[PDB]
Amino acid sequence: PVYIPQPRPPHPRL
Amino acid sequence: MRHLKSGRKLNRHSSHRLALYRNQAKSLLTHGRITTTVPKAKELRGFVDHLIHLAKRGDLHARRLVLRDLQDVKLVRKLFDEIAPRYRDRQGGYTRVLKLAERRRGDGAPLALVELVE
Amino acid sequence: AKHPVPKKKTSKARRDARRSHHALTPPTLVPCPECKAMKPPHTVCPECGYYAGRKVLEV
Amino acid sequence: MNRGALIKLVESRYVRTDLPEFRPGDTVRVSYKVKEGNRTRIQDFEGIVIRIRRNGFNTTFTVRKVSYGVGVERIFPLHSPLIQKIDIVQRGRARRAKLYFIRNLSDREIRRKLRADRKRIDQDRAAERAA
Amino acid sequence: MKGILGVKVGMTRIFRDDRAVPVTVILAGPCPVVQRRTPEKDGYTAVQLGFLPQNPKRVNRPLKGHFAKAGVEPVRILREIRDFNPEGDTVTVEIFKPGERVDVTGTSKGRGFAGVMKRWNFAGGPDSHGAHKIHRHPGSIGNRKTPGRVYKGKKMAGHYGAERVTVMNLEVVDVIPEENLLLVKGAVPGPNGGLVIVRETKKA
Amino acid sequence: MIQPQTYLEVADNTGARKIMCIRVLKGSNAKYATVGDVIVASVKEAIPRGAVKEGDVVKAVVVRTKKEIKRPDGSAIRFDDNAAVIINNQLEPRGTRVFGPVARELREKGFMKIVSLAPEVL
RNA sequence: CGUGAGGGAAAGGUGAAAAGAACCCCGGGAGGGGAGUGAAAUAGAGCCUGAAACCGUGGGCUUACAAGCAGUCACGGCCCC
RNA sequence: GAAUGCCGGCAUGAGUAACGAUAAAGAGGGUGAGAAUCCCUCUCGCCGUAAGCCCAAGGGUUCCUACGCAAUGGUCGUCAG
RNA sequence: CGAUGUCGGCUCGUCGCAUCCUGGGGCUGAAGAAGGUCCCAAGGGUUGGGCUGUUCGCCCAUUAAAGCGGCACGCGAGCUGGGUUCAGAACGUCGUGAGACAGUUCGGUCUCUAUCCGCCACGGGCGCAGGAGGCUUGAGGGGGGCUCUUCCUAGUACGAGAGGACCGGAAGGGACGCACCUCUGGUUUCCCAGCUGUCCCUCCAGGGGCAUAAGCUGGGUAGCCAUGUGCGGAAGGGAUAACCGCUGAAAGCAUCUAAGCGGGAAGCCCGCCCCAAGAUGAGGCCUCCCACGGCAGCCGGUAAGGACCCGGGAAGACCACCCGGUGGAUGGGCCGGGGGUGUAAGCGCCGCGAGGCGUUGAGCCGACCGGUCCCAAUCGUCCGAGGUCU
Ligand SMILES: [Mg+2]
Ligand SMILES: [Mg+2]
Ligand SMILES: [Mg+2]
Ligand SMILES: [Mg+2]
Ligand SMILES: [Mg+2]
Ligand SMILES: [Mg+2]
Ligand SMILES: [Mg+2]
Ligand SMILES: [Mg+2]
Ligand SMILES: [Mg+2]
Ligand SMILES: [Mg+2]
Ligand SMILES: [Mg+2]
Ligand SMILES: [Mg+2]
Ligand SMILES: [Mg+2]
Ligand SMILES: [Mg+2]
Ligand SMILES: [Mg+2]
Ligand SMILES: [Mg+2]
Ligand SMILES: [Mg+2]
Ligand SMILES: [Mg+2]
Ligand SMILES: [Mg+2]
Ligand SMILES: [Mg+2]
Ligand SMILES: [Mg+2]
Ligand SMILES: [Mg+2]
Ligand SMILES: [Mg+2]
Ligand SMILES: [Mg+2]
Ligand SMILES: [Mg+2]
Ligand SMILES: [Mg+2]
Ligand SMILES: [Mg+2]
Ligand SMILES: [Mg+2]
Ligand SMILES: [Mg+2]
Ligand SMILES: [Mg+2]
Ligand SMILES: [Mg+2]
Ligand SMILES: [Mg+2]
Ligand SMILES: [Mg+2]
Ligand SMILES: [Mg+2]
Ligand SMILES: [Mg+2]
Ligand SMILES: [Mg+2]
Ligand SMILES: [Mg+2]
Ligand SMILES: [Mg+2]
Ligand SMILES: [Mg+2]
Ligand SMILES: [Mg+2]
Ligand SMILES: [Mg+2]
Ligand SMILES: [Mg+2]
Ligand SMILES: [Mg+2]
Ligand SMILES: [Mg+2]
Ligand SMILES: [Mg+2]
Ligand SMILES: [Mg+2]
Ligand SMILES: [Mg+2]
Ligand SMILES: [Mg+2]
Ligand SMILES: [Mg+2]
Ligand SMILES: [Mg+2]
Ligand SMILES: [Mg+2]
Ligand SMILES: [Mg+2]
Ligand SMILES: [Mg+2]
Ligand SMILES: [Mg+2]
Ligand SMILES: [Mg+2]
Ligand SMILES: [Mg+2]
Ligand SMILES: [Mg+2]
Ligand SMILES: [Mg+2]
Ligand SMILES: [Mg+2]
Ligand SMILES: [Mg+2]
Ligand SMILES: [Mg+2]
Ligand SMILES: [Mg+2]
Ligand SMILES: [Mg+2]
Ligand SMILES: [Mg+2]
Ligand SMILES: [Mg+2]
Ligand SMILES: [Mg+2]
Ligand SMILES: [Mg+2]
Ligand SMILES: [Mg+2]
Ligand SMILES: [Mg+2]
Ligand SMILES: [Mg+2]
Ligand SMILES: [Mg+2]
Ligand SMILES: [Mg+2]
Ligand SMILES: [Mg+2]
Ligand SMILES: [Mg+2]
Ligand SMILES: [Mg+2]
Ligand SMILES: [Mg+2]
Ligand SMILES: [Mg+2]
Ligand SMILES: [Mg+2]
Ligand SMILES: [Mg+2]
Ligand SMILES: [Mg+2]
Ligand SMILES: [Mg+2]
Ligand SMILES: [Mg+2]
Ligand SMILES: [Mg+2]
Ligand SMILES: [Mg+2]
Ligand SMILES: [Mg+2]
Ligand SMILES: [Mg+2]
Ligand SMILES: [Mg+2]
Ligand SMILES: [Mg+2]
Ligand SMILES: [Mg+2]
Ligand SMILES: [Mg+2]
Ligand SMILES: [Mg+2]
Ligand SMILES: [Mg+2]
Ligand SMILES: [Mg+2]
Ligand SMILES: [Mg+2]
Ligand SMILES: [Mg+2]
Ligand SMILES: [Mg+2]
Ligand SMILES: [Mg+2]
Ligand SMILES: [Mg+2]
Ligand SMILES: [Mg+2]
Ligand SMILES: [Mg+2]
Ligand SMILES: [Mg+2]
Ligand SMILES: [Mg+2]
Ligand SMILES: [Mg+2]
Ligand SMILES: [Mg+2]
Ligand SMILES: [Mg+2]
Ligand SMILES: [Mg+2]
Ligand SMILES: [Mg+2]
Ligand SMILES: [Mg+2]
Ligand SMILES: [Mg+2]
Ligand SMILES: [Mg+2]
Ligand SMILES: [Mg+2]
Ligand SMILES: [Mg+2]
Ligand SMILES: [Mg+2]
Ligand SMILES: [Mg+2]
Ligand SMILES: [Mg+2]
Ligand SMILES: [Mg+2]
Ligand SMILES: [Mg+2]
Ligand SMILES: [Mg+2]
Ligand SMILES: [Mg+2]
Ligand SMILES: [Mg+2]
Ligand SMILES: [Mg+2]
Ligand SMILES: [Mg+2]
Ligand SMILES: [Mg+2]
Ligand SMILES: [Mg+2]
Ligand SMILES: [Mg+2]
Ligand SMILES: [Mg+2]
Ligand SMILES: [Mg+2]
Ligand SMILES: [Mg+2]
Ligand SMILES: [Mg+2]
Ligand SMILES: [Mg+2]
Ligand SMILES: [Mg+2]
Ligand SMILES: [Mg+2]
Ligand SMILES: [Mg+2]
Ligand SMILES: [Mg+2]
Ligand SMILES: [Mg+2]
Ligand SMILES: [Mg+2]
Ligand SMILES: [Mg+2]
Ligand SMILES: [Mg+2]
Ligand SMILES: [Mg+2]
Ligand SMILES: [Mg+2]
Ligand SMILES: [Mg+2]
Ligand SMILES: [Mg+2]
Ligand SMILES: [Mg+2]
Ligand SMILES: [Mg+2]
Ligand SMILES: [Mg+2]
Ligand SMILES: [Mg+2]
Ligand SMILES: [Mg+2]
Ligand SMILES: [Mg+2]
Ligand SMILES: [Mg+2]
Ligand SMILES: [Mg+2]
Ligand SMILES: [Mg+2]
Ligand SMILES: [Mg+2]
Ligand SMILES: [Mg+2]
Ligand SMILES: [Mg+2]
Ligand SMILES: [Mg+2]
Ligand SMILES: [Mg+2]
Ligand SMILES: [Mg+2]
Ligand SMILES: [Mg+2]
Ligand SMILES: [Mg+2]
Ligand SMILES: [Mg+2]
Ligand SMILES: [Mg+2]
Ligand SMILES: [Mg+2]
Ligand SMILES: [Mg+2]
Ligand SMILES: [Mg+2]
Ligand SMILES: [Mg+2]
Ligand SMILES: [Mg+2]
Ligand SMILES: [Mg+2]
Ligand SMILES: [Mg+2]
Ligand SMILES: [Mg+2]
Ligand SMILES: [Mg+2]
Ligand SMILES: [Mg+2]
Ligand SMILES: [Mg+2]
Ligand SMILES: [Mg+2]
Ligand SMILES: [Mg+2]
Ligand SMILES: [Mg+2]
Ligand SMILES: [Zn+2]
Repeated sequence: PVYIPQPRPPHPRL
Repeated sequence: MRHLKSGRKLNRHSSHRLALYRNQAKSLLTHGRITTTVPKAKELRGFVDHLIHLAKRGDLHARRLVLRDLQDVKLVRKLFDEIAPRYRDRQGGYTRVLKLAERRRGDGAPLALVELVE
Repeated sequence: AKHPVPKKKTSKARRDARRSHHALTPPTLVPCPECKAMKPPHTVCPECGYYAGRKVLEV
Repeated sequence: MNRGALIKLVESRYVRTDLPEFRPGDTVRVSYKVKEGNRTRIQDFEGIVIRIRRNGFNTTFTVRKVSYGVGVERIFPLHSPLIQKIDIVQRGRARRAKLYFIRNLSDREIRRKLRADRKRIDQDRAAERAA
Repeated sequence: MKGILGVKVGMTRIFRDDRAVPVTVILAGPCPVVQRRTPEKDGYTAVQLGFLPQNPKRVNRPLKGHFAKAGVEPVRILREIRDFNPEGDTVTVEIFKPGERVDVTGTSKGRGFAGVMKRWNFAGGPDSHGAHKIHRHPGSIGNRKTPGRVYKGKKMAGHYGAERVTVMNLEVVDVIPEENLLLVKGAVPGPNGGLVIVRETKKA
Repeated sequence: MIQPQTYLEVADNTGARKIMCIRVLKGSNAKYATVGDVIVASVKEAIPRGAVKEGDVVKAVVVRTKKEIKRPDGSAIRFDDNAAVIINNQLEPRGTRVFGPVARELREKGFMKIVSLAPEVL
C-alpha cells in the first residue's frame, strides 16, 4: 500500500 | 404483519407485476403450456382462469374486457373461438400447475409448468 | 456508529462450534411408480415424464 | 359452522324493515326519539344524506344540515330503535356515493349539483297510487 | 366456579334499553366431560372438557383409548377447568345467565417481530431536527461502567402477540341456548375462529 | 377534541369573537376538552366596547366541536366549528344570549342556563 | 509507481540420462486411474530436501448440572506398550 | 518472543457485509458437455437538447472474421473491449 | 495523556429516602374545616406552556402533587450538537507590534457491518432408564399497585357567626395498562369511477402504456389501527410499621412487657393476570405399543408413534407453531351472499353540438361469509420399544 487515508480528528478533550 | 392479505408481490412494483401477469397470460394462451418459477405459476392460475371464463361468456363486453389484458385481437379471437368452446361445461379450473424436479443452475430456482387442461 | 471490531480471534473450537448447524440435509427422494427411478416427491418425473400415472411431458 | 350466518342470526331480532329506501343526495327527515330529564320526546332532524356506509345490520347513514348558521351533521344507525320514522323530503341526484364535497359549497352551488332526481320522484308519486 | 370452552365467532352490536351494546359472539357449547380430576387421583380438582367433534380417521390410537375410557365421541380439543365439577356429563351455555360476569381467555393476535414502539409504546425518535436514522429506535438501554450490564426484563423488540390473554369481568348480555351462543359485552382476545375459555369471574 | 392552542369561536354576546384554549380544566393532565368541558382561554379577538376585551384570561364551556361526539344510543353529532360560551367561576354564562346550536350533553352537565338560551339543542 | 526529476521489486535447483509417461479407462476440459520409464515418480515438470503456522480424513481416550491465565499435584476409569 | 520492528506465508472476523444508481421484466425457439445470463422471435419497460448522431483531444488495434473459455467479467458464460 | 468524548436536550430507565402527593399515626397555641411540627411508609404517582444553549431560575394556566438525590453530575460503538472546545470575520478592552481576553458577536465535517459478556426474542441438540400421543401440579419468576370531583349521610357534630366534618354509602372523572375492530375515525400500490397530455391498438366507438417507486383527482372492503370500544388497579385473608391498648409484676403504687393477649398503614405475605419440571430436586394423571430376529453393549426388521414431502394459515425473519393432504373443502378457480364503486358496453330516442334520457342501481368488482372436487395437496420414503442394577 502507498496511500494512507487521514484519520478522523479526535473528540476535543479541551 | 400480513394478516388475511391476498396476492404475492413478486418483488415488483404495482405496474410491473401487472404486466408480468399480462405477458404470462399471452404466453400461456399463445402456447398452451409454459415453464416458470413455481410462485409465478401459482399466481398466473387465477389471472388466466378469469380471462378464459370471460371468453366462455363470449359477448362483446367480455371481448373488450379481455382485450384490456391481452390487447391482441388475433389471440383474443383464438381464445374466444378455439379455447373457450372446449371449456363450456367446465366450472373453473381451466389451468394447472405441475412442479418440476430440477432447478435452474444459475440461481437455484424451483420451476413448474402451467398449461390449459383438456 | 463507531465501527465495532472483533476483540479476540475466534478459536478453532469456537469457530467450528458455531458451524454445529451447518450440515446439508440430503434431499427427499422417492421411487417413481412408472420407471422406478428415484426423484423428489410431488414433481413430474424427470426420467420418464410421468406424474399422477400419465405421461405429462416428454423427456 | 358458519360464522357469518350466526352473526346474522344474532342480529335478526334487531333488524328493522319499515324504513324508506334513500340514497346519498336525497333530502330526508328523521324523527328521532330523544330523552331530556326525565321524559322522552320526538326531535325531527331534516337534511341531506351525505353518506351511507353498508355493513348489513350495521349500516349507518349521515345527514347534514345547516342550523341557525352552523353546519350540523348527524350519524344514525339505520336499524336504531330510536328512529321513530323517516320521511323522504326530496329525491336528489348525486354522481357519487359520498357527498363530503358539499361541506365547502354555497347553498346555491349545492342546488346546482344536486338537482331533483326526476326519475325517482316519479317513482315515489307513481307509488302511493294504490288501493 | 363454572367454565366452558368455545369459539370466537365475531363482533356486532345489539340494542338494550335504547343503548348500543358492543358484543362479541361466542359459540361455546356443547362440551362433554372427558375426565374428572380428583384430589385422590390427581391432587387437585378440575374437569377435562372436550370441544368440537372430530373425524375419527384423524384421531390416533392412544387418544381413541382416552375418549373411549369415558364413552365419548372423539373431540378436537381437551381443556380443563380448575375447581369445576359439573353434576352432568356435558357442559353447555345453560350454565351462564344474562347479567353474570365472566372472564374470557384467548390467544391474542400475533404481531410477530414487533418494534419497541408497537410493543411497549416507546416514544421513538424525532422525525426532523437532525434525528439520524433513529426515529423508531429505543434510545439508551443502560448506564455506564456501573452496573455495566442490561437488566433482565428490559423492554426491547421481539415477538409480540399469539400468547394467552384473559380479560376480566365481562358482562353476559344474552344466551341463545338453541344455537349454543353466548353474547359477551366487550372484546375477547384473538381472531375470529380462535379457541376461547369462558369462566365465571374472580371479581367482586 | 380541544387542546391548548386550539382556537374556538365564541357563541355568545360577551364581545369576544375568538378565544385560544390555554388549559383543559378536567383534572391533573387531561389532554382534550369536548362538549361540556370547561377550559381556560385567552381572548384573541373581541369587538369594540365589550364586556370582555382582547387579552382577558377567561373561563369557557365548550358547546360544539368538529370532532364528532358519540352517544350511548349509537348515534353521533358533529358541528362545523369549535365554539364556546364564556362563563364565570360559578359556571353561568357571562353573556345574555347564545348563537348557534349547542350539544345536548350540556344539559346533563348542568349548563342549563346555556341550554335554555340556545336556539337549538341538538 | 510518478506530470516530471525520481523511485524501484519479485522470480534460482526434475533426473546420471528426457528415458518428459505411447496406448487404454472416467472426463467438455482440467484432473485422475491403469500401463510404461527410472535406483528412486509424495524425483511427474504446480518437479531436490520439504520445517512451521494453517486446513482436512481416519482412529484412541473424553465431554451436554458445568465457573475457566487452561496448568500443576493426587487418586481412580478406559485405550496402548 | 516482543522494537504499532522487516520480508513472506497462513489464520480470525465469515459463509458474514457486499456484488456499484429502484429504467423491469416475461415467454417461446435455437445452440451447447453445461444456459436466468449467448443467438432469434413475440410481449413489457427506459432514454429521446439523449441514455440518439457527427467532430476535436486523449487512447493505441480495442475495429472485422475464424477458432477458443484457464485467467480477466463483481454471478454465469457456449458470450466479450 | 501508544485518548477514560466533555454542557444542556431527547430517548430509555433503575435505585436511594433526608417523602412532593396519596395511606397510617403522636403532639398542637388541634372547636369544626383547614394548617403547623415530628414519627411510620419508597406501592404507585409526581401536568401543559412563555424566556434563555442553558443546567438553574423567574413567569403563565392547572394540579392530589407539581419531591431532592445516586447510577463516569446515568445514558453521543443510542440520537441531537443550541453552548463549550480549532482554523474565518467583527466589536469593546489590553498590547508599539505580531497578537490576546471565565469579554461579547455571526459561521463553522459527530466514523454503514457487534467477536466476547449483557439484554430482547426464536430454534437445534442431548437429558429427564422402555418407547409413545394427550392433559396437567406449581417450586420459583415476572406483571400490576396512582388518584380526583360531586352527591347522600348532613347544612347534622362543632361554631357567636362565617364556615363546616368523622364513620358509613352512592355516582362520575384524569392519566396509565391489557385486549379488541361492533360503532366513531384512519389507511387501504390498482377494489371502482372521473380528468389532462401524449403515443398506440383500429378510422369511429371502446380501450391499453406513460406522466412515481399509484400520472392526477373523488371514494373505498378485509387486514393492520386510535382519535374509537371493552375491561384492569381491587375485594378479601394473614403477618407487621409508627402509634393505641387489655391483663401484669419486678417496684404494696405505677407501668402496652419482663410471662401472656388485642388493635393498627396506598406498604410486607397470599389473593389477581402471565411465564414456568433443564424444578438435572428433570414432578403427576389418562391412554396407546410391547416379552422382535442375530451375534445395562452391538447390529437387523418392526410396534404405538414420529419425521420427511406437499396444499395452506389473523402462526412466522429462517426456524418454530397450528390446520389439511383425494375416506379431502387446505389453497387456486367457479357459484351465491357481503362489500366497494355509483347507472358498463352496445343499442334506441332527443339536441346543429358538447351532451342528455332510457335500457340500468347497471357494469366492474382484492382480501370478508359460505358452497361446489372444476385445478392442485400424485405416488411414497425414512426413522422409531424389546425396558440396567439393589
Ligand atoms: Mg486508520
Ligand atoms: Mg409492511
Ligand atoms: Mg388467504
Ligand atoms: Mg430481491
Ligand atoms: Mg409507473
Ligand atoms: Mg379473479
Ligand atoms: Mg407438483
Ligand atoms: Mg424441489
Ligand atoms: Mg447458468
Ligand atoms: Mg450509531
Ligand atoms: Mg456514533
Ligand atoms: Mg451515520
Ligand atoms: Mg447497530
Ligand atoms: Mg462499521
Ligand atoms: Mg467466536
Ligand atoms: Mg484457526
Ligand atoms: Mg478442528
Ligand atoms: Mg482446538
Ligand atoms: Mg462461536
Ligand atoms: Mg453461522
Ligand atoms: Mg454440521
Ligand atoms: Mg387456550
Ligand atoms: Mg402495545
Ligand atoms: Mg404506539
Ligand atoms: Mg413520533
Ligand atoms: Mg447530522
Ligand atoms: Mg445513527
Ligand atoms: Mg431520517
Ligand atoms: Mg420501533
Ligand atoms: Mg458516557
Ligand atoms: Mg458489574
Ligand atoms: Mg408466538
Ligand atoms: Mg392586540
Ligand atoms: Mg393587548
Ligand atoms: Mg355562532
Ligand atoms: Mg501514472
Ligand atoms: Mg508512465
Ligand atoms: Mg534508483
Ligand atoms: Mg538439476
Ligand atoms: Mg540438469
Ligand atoms: Mg546418480
Ligand atoms: Mg471420452
Ligand atoms: Mg490427462
Ligand atoms: Mg480418475
Ligand atoms: Mg496420468
Ligand atoms: Mg540402491
Ligand atoms: Mg520422500
Ligand atoms: Mg525425491
Ligand atoms: Mg539432487
Ligand atoms: Mg517436493
Ligand atoms: Mg509439496
Ligand atoms: Mg479427527
Ligand atoms: Mg442445580
Ligand atoms: Mg454430567
Ligand atoms: Mg480460575
Ligand atoms: Mg489425594
Ligand atoms: Mg526479551
Ligand atoms: Mg515479530
Ligand atoms: Mg493493539
Ligand atoms: Mg504480515
Ligand atoms: Mg479466512
Ligand atoms: Mg447465513
Ligand atoms: Mg457478523
Ligand atoms: Mg446478516
Ligand atoms: Mg461492505
Ligand atoms: Mg445480503
Ligand atoms: Mg455497493
Ligand atoms: Mg464495490
Ligand atoms: Mg443493482
Ligand atoms: Mg417509470
Ligand atoms: Mg410472458
Ligand atoms: Mg430463454
Ligand atoms: Mg446462460
Ligand atoms: Mg452454462
Ligand atoms: Mg440481468
Ligand atoms: Mg439475443
Ligand atoms: Mg423531443
Ligand atoms: Mg427535456
Ligand atoms: Mg487503455
Ligand atoms: Mg464464436
Ligand atoms: Mg473464462
Ligand atoms: Mg469452462
Ligand atoms: Mg489455455
Ligand atoms: Mg472474474
Ligand atoms: Mg467488478
Ligand atoms: Mg466467471
Ligand atoms: Mg468460466
Ligand atoms: Mg464451445
Ligand atoms: Mg466487438
Ligand atoms: Mg489523558
Ligand atoms: Mg492503540
Ligand atoms: Mg489503549
Ligand atoms: Mg485509541
Ligand atoms: Mg479506546
Ligand atoms: Mg433518576
Ligand atoms: Mg423515614
Ligand atoms: Mg402522609
Ligand atoms: Mg396525616
Ligand atoms: Mg399530623
Ligand atoms: Mg379554629
Ligand atoms: Mg381536622
Ligand atoms: Mg414512590
Ligand atoms: Mg423514585
Ligand atoms: Mg415544568
Ligand atoms: Mg412564541
Ligand atoms: Mg429554562
Ligand atoms: Mg440562569
Ligand atoms: Mg392536600
Ligand atoms: Mg455524563
Ligand atoms: Mg441528570
Ligand atoms: Mg452523557
Ligand atoms: Mg456522536
Ligand atoms: Mg451529549
Ligand atoms: Mg457510550
Ligand atoms: Mg464509544
Ligand atoms: Mg456549534
Ligand atoms: Mg449548526
Ligand atoms: Mg488544528
Ligand atoms: Mg477600539
Ligand atoms: Mg492601541
Ligand atoms: Mg474568544
Ligand atoms: Mg466568568
Ligand atoms: Mg459583539
Ligand atoms: Mg449559513
Ligand atoms: Mg458561534
Ligand atoms: Mg452532509
Ligand atoms: Mg470506520
Ligand atoms: Mg455476536
Ligand atoms: Mg467478555
Ligand atoms: Mg429447547
Ligand atoms: Mg415428565
Ligand atoms: Mg409462587
Ligand atoms: Mg431457577
Ligand atoms: Mg346538607
Ligand atoms: Mg348551637
Ligand atoms: Mg367518605
Ligand atoms: Mg374500521
Ligand atoms: Mg370491519
Ligand atoms: Mg370507518
Ligand atoms: Mg369509515
Ligand atoms: Mg378498510
Ligand atoms: Mg383492476
Ligand atoms: Mg377515440
Ligand atoms: Mg390515455
Ligand atoms: Mg411507449
Ligand atoms: Mg418515456
Ligand atoms: Mg393507471
Ligand atoms: Mg378516506
Ligand atoms: Mg386513492
Ligand atoms: Mg377506568
Ligand atoms: Mg391507660
Ligand atoms: Mg393495668
Ligand atoms: Mg411479651
Ligand atoms: Mg397485634
Ligand atoms: Mg391485624
Ligand atoms: Mg387502592
Ligand atoms: Mg401455564
Ligand atoms: Mg408444565
Ligand atoms: Mg436449584
Ligand atoms: Mg420432565
Ligand atoms: Mg410458509
Ligand atoms: Mg399432519
Ligand atoms: Mg399421503
Ligand atoms: Mg377448498
Ligand atoms: Mg373455496
Ligand atoms: Mg359478488
Ligand atoms: Mg350484493
Ligand atoms: Mg351493494
Ligand atoms: Mg344512462
Ligand atoms: Mg349504457
Ligand atoms: Mg354510449
Ligand atoms: Mg341527430
Ligand atoms: Mg353493486
Ligand atoms: Mg361434496
Ligand atoms: Mg412410489
Ligand atoms: Zn419415472
